[PDB]
Amino acid sequence: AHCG
Amino acid sequence: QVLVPNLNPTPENLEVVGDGFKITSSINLVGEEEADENAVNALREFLTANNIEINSENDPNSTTLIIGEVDDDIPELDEALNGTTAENLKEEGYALVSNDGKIAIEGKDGDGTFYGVQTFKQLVKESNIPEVNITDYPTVSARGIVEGFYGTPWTHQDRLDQIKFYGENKLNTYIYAPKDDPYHREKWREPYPESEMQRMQELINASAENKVDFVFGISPGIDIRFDGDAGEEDFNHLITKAESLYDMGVRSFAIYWDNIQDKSAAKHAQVLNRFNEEFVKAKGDVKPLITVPTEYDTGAMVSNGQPRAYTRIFAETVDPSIEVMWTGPGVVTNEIPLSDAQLISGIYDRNMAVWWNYPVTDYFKGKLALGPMHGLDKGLNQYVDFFTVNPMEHAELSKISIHTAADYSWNMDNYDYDKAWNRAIDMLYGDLAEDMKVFANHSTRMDNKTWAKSGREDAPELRAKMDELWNKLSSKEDASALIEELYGEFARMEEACNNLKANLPEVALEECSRQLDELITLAQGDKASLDMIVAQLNEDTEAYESAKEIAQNKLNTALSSFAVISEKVAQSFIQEALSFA
Ligand SMILES: *[C@@H]1O[C@H](CO)[C@@H](O)[C@H](O)[C@H]1NC(C)=O
Repeated sequence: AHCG
Repeated sequence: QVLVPNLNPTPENLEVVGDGFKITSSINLVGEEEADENAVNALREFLTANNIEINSENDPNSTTLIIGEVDDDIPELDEALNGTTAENLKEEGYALVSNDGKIAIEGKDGDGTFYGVQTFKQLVKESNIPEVNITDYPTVSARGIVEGFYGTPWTHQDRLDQIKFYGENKLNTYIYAPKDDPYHREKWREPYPESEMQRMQELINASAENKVDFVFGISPGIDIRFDGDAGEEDFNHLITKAESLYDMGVRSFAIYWDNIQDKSAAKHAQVLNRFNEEFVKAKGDVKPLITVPTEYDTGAMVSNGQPRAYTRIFAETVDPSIEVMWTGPGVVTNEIPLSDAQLISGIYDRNMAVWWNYPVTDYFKGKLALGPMHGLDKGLNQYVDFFTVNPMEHAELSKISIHTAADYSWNMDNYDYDKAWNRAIDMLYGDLAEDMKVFANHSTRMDNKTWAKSGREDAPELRAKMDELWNKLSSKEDASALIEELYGEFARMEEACNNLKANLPEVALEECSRQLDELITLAQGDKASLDMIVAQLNEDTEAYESAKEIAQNKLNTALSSFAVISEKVAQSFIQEALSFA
């Protein structure tokens, strides 16, 4: 859904 | 006396040498048959749009425009530059002289001549041009955008508009890598359907037209096989895919390893080297291969000043000619200080490329990122030669941040983030600039309160007055002057956002309309919050109880809104006011  | 208008990027060397003059309604064009085809076309569109005919024969009573490259033998150009030359400048540089009814552009190369025309286009308002001597050239050789965010990929019209925008701001790079394009990553082996290839051809053509290096990205780290027949076959899928885009005119390639489970450093680097030798070098006219390793922020790359396992092996193996990108100290981080680029450039024994995750908002989609390049060291060019920003899924409002990235990458040591931010909004928003600054001022700081934090703080001057007021109250000082100052600020917040809602074009409005409604709500809530302070000072409880419900009402709306804005300023003020004194 995104990085990190 | 004609003044130098807003320029972007800020040219390296500019002096005014005259009063300025008005360009005649018909001009002598000189050197267009030898000059860079794309430069000349850009110049023709501009002239057509501003109703300037081109003479078919020389007319001594009409302005004369001479254009050409250093490496064209055109003496009328050397004569008109009047001792100024582009000969000695770095690639993409140019010289521009406007004096005594003549404008001369000499590019170090064609890219240079095109950029010279862009500056020419920016200097003319209503046919008037200042008389100036310019020599100009970039700090960083590669400057642009990586479309590499998560969420709704840009449309075809979004990207064509973006590409025209890059050329106008001397950005020379666009990396196609949308995470949610199934053919980029999820299904990287599959060829693009015929109709998508027609859209591709259009983007490539527009890129060439605007001197943008269209980089075709591929992300096969999801499921790529490395060994035996399977690794052969998977490797040949990269070749086939790059070939079919080469055959349409693509001359830059990227192979990305970011956000994948497989951490086979050696195999990743060997694929790169093999592609670099059997494709990039073999073709001979293809630009250096770009990559991102699976470890791509300092935090994930380095432990106690020493490279991690993946990074060490990857750096050891990857060919020196390949550009390697990293995002800086974290994935989304406040700063890239010089010392961070020094460390990482050291591990790779090469100049690095930056993948800057701002203004991307895929990690916190409720907020717009509308601030300037901020926290990037102005000496980064000692260790960085390739600079790219990851924009938002909102292409139009990404323009504000990109505008400032154009200034920082072209003339980095002169870069003033506040001045650059102001100029971006002034140039992009026109009659509405003042009001847009008021709104955008509250939407520069990205903070998901976990691991993503970056950008200039939200409206710092207002936060300072608010902070100051709580001191004047807890310190029993006369605050009445500060409260009138603050009432004024909140009224203008409301005024500006109502004006934008009424007057912004669809293309901007369709991207931020929900955040305007949010800031109006908060402004109204800050106003009631002051009414609460006023009523508390007057020991007037009726007015206090009434203001308090309105304050809670506006706050309740913001916390349940999808829209996020001014979290730590306009929003916090209402939360502060609801905490006694
Ligand atoms: C990692 O982080 C960001 C933010 O969610 C995302 O935009 C980007 O695609 C990811 N990849 C890289 C190389 O930053």
